[PDB]
Amino acid sequence: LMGGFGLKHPPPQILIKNTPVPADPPTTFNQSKLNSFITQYSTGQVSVEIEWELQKENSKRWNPEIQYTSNYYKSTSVDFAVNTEGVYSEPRPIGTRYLTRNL
Amino acid sequence: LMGGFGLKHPPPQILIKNTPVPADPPTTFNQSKLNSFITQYSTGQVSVEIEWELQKENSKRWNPEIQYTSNYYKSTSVDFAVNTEGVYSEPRPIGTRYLTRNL
Ligand code: NA
Ligand code: NA
Repeated sequence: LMGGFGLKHPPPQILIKNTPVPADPPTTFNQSKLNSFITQYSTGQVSVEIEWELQKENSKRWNPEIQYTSNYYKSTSVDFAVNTEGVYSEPRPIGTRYLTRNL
Repeated sequence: LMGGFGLKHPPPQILIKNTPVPADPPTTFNQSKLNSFITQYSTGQVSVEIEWELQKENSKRWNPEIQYTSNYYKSTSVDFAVNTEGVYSEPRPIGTRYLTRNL
């Protein structure tokens, strides 16, 4: 309902975790689980490549269609670009239904 | 200068003409060229097929481009369609420069 493709076997969940690294333990044995760990975090890159199949348009509509377009006249900033502060932003929601089709 | 492609050997001129058909001539010989012809005209269909090579766009521009689009809101008629009188019309001139390219 929120939109999209419903899949019985969707892309799998990808779980990740930093392995706990004990800080020095006591010198004489104790049953209790360790609760003192070295403070750490991780970082790295991640890549996702997806192949999409397109269904080309085959319309005999004579007149031009509606199309998503960038604004023409001057503006303080560029839509879908960064700030003077380096902040990226999406000015508006962009749908998918521009071309038309008969029923 | 009016725009377009300059060709040393452009598509050839295609000339057409209805052959003159004499109306009855005099019964005794006369030097003069005939000047009395049967009234006629011709009609038929004509076809032109042209193959065009396209140079696809290869831009890394992140933000959307400007695009020619049909108007969104209601209107008395449809742009680039016929009249209630069956008259076709081109509401505006449509150029060719929407996508962008670096220098
Ligand atoms: Na835009
Ligand atoms: Na239009």
